[PDB]
Amino acid sequence: CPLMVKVLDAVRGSPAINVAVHVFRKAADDTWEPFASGKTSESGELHGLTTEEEFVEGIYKVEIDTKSYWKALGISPFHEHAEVVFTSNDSGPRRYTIAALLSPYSYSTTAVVTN
Amino acid sequence: CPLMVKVLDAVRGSPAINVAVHVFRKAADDTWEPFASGKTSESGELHGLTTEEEFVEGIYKVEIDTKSYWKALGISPFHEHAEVVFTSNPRRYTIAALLSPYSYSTTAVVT
Amino acid sequence: CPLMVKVLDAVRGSPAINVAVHVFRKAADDTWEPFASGKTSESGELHGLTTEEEFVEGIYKVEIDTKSYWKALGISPFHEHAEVVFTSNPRRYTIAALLSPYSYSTTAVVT
Amino acid sequence: CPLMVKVLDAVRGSPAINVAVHVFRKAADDTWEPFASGKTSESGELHGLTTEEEFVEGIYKVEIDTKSYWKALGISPFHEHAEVVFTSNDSGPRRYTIAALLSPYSYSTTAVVTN
Repeated sequence: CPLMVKVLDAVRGSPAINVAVHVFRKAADDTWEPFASGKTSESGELHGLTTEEEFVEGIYKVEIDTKSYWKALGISPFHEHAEVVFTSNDSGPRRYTIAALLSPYSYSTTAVVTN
Repeated sequence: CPLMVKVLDAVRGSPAINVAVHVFRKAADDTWEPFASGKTSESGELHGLTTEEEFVEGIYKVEIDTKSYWKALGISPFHEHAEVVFTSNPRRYTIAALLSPYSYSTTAVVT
Repeated sequence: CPLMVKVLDAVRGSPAINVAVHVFRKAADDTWEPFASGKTSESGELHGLTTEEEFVEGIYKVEIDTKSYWKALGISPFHEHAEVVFTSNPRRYTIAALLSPYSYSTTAVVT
Repeated sequence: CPLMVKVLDAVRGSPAINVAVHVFRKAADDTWEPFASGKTSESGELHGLTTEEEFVEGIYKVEIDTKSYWKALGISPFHEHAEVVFTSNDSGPRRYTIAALLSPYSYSTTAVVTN
């Protein structure tokens, strides 16, 4: 698991469950092409997005469908989605956790890169 | 205005208005002496807490009454308050806070 | 001033000065049309991006060039940029962002 | 494990390792009395702070010694520590995770309350 995504709900203080997540990789023509996707589990985590063989160096976009999460709960959101864009780098053994903390009109995201 | 507070509401996408803020200073007997207090304005800002003369060196605690804010809004909060503790020795301090019911962030802007 | 951006630096405790910001609007062909751009001032604020006439309904993307900011500071950043995507239909939007090398937050203040 | 604390470093994108954490509970005279403490592990997590029998309803303060963390790394910090203050409530099965995301001049904290 070189790339895991964790999503939290700052209104209810809970994992954000069943949130769609799309990962894209930048192509040579600088377009976004689909790379992996899934939905967060009961724990707010999305594992198994990709493999080490597939997850080569490049520019990646993680798109979290926050609007659909909030609208299902009957809470009015501002953003279309949360977007996390980064270049991956093979510098020793590394696993990327992309955490997102969601509020209706705000989000924060952090990358935890561990050996 | 050596110490200013600005508070935003991450649920409503608005300034957090009429938020109570209390500032304490650590006294010689290691107790928290009341130093200043006020409420955020319609812009979410709290000016005029103190003066350059009054704002001496020391350890300060800024307590932002987030619980009463969420309760007035009709929302269940987790935290009792947001606390910001720092040492002063940097002329102007702005303590910014962003509030959600189960999360907050605070940043110091020192100019 | 219907769309404003404010950026803070969580490492230095300062406004994030001279940060490039680009605004795009989703076009009829589902491409991102350049809409407006500018740089944050010494206060970390970016005013004058657009006008009420120009800022029509639509889907907007605000891209804040965080990578170049950290690189100019001499710090290794994780993100390419901070992206904020929203639909407009609410008169004044302030997009606030708080930057760290491996984390950022963004909040919308709609007044 | 009814109370776990997780601390992350937003400058290096890593767990914040070996950070001292002190937990206090509010006494009847409204003083803070020591309740539990520890240091974060290699993963930035602190487990085993307390037991369900000990962790009764009340007002708790979690004090994270952020200043000592930053000073050891040679990065100048603003805060003395990060303080997280909350009332615990027994409403069904519950575990509290107190997460803190640290930067030299900023921190965020979130509570994740799971069944």
